[PDB]
Amino acid sequence: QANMQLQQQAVLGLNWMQDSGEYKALAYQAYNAAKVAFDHAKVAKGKKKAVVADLDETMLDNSPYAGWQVQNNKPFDGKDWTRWVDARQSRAVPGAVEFNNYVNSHKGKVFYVTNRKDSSEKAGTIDDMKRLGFNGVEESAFYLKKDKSAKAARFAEIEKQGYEIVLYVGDNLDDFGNTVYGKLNADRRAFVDQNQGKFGKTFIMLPNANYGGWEGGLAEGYFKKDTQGQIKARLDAVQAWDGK
Amino acid sequence: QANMQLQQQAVLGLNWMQDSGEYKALAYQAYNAAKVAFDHAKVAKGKKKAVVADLDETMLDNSPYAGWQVQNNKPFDGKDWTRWVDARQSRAVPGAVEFNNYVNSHKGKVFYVTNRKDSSEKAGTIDDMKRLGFNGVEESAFYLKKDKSAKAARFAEIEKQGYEIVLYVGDNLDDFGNTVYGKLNADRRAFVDQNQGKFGKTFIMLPNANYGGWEGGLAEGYFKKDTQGQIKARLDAVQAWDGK
Ligand SMILES: [Mg+2]
Ligand SMILES: [Mg+2]
Repeated sequence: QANMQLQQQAVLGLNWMQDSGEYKALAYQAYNAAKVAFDHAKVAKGKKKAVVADLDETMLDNSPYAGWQVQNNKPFDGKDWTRWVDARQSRAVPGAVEFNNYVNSHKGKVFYVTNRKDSSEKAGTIDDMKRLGFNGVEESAFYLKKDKSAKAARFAEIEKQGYEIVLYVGDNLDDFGNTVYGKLNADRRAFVDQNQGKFGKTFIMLPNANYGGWEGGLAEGYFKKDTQGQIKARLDAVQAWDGK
Repeated sequence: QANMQLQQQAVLGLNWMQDSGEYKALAYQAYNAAKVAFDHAKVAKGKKKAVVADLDETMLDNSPYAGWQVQNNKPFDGKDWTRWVDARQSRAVPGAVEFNNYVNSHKGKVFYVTNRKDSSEKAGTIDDMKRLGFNGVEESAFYLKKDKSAKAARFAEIEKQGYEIVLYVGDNLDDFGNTVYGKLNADRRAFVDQNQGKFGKTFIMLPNANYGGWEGGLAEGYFKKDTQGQIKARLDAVQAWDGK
């Protein structure tokens, strides 16, 4: 079964994210850099400091859902995801709560720009964030997904309210704008090169070895491929020594 | 074959490290934070600024060796590794060369504290670093492995020469000292919590989802286990949602 082969390929990275001190250190590193950036951030007169944050694998830890997929040879499925969200068992990414709370209590506002669904996933999301200790989780802080997954229009909506976004936090390049949304990894790496100086300053990265736009970035129409095609795409993407 | 099962479990993380812009951004983020830390670093009178750096998966990219293991269902093997090192095809971790060169040209010195072997792996290592554009790769910059893999004694040797180490760079917690060398992941995460404020300041982290002390940290005597035991240890480490 290709589905088992697909989820087994995620095991080592899942162990790293769930179990390693190294992952935790990377999360602390990101949020420590984020505080410094925020502290230094200069905003135009008349504007207020905004911080834009992704949720999944940035502030909220959904790794147990991935663990359930590994244990049950399951592809990603929307109804399964909703059930996870409603299960209200999300954990916090290390450092995220303290950073969020720091911003909101020091002349800033964190906005949660997230592709959790506004219709069916808002309630579980807000419940979890409250439980985990995130302050300022009132309804208006969230820009949840309606139809589109691209985020720039939501960022623009925030700027319309007289905020200047000083920082973007995420685990996916698409958490920083639309430049490479739906693009292959060559283009995505190019964007990173073009913006090298922004990382750990304006664009704050969290690690995610399990899923993301980089996964779709492995091949044209990757997400339209069947499990075998995705497996083939992954294997074809491997850069290998000739052993000589 | 358990060996195939062992290497297939690394595929998704390998795709992420080799192909994603996200990995590249994390590397730039680390080295950008490192420059800031270095710039701000205050050293006691009479001392010179030292930066201590790991090589493998910190400054040097050995991912093609991992790709060769995946393609050939191979465990890690020392002679295979030496052959890789001598192949002189190492790549540079994004941002590492520029950071190294910045330090060495701004009143500092990068020392390479590495478990590449002083006897058999020095030549390939220095050749690659020269080719990749690292400055200051004279013999005395390297503290390569003799017998012991623990690094603190080498850090101490650097401090004996009248350097103060302002920064440590690595992908493994053991790149920061001996506190959790050979320890399980619970202890390793505890160290990270105890030192939360140092990450992205004094301790600079690079991502490695493929291997490390976190892998040994999955179970008591993990590295003494046969391939199946390591597979079992990995699977047992999975934290999973109950699906309800
Ligand atoms: Mg995310
Ligand atoms: Mg290393």
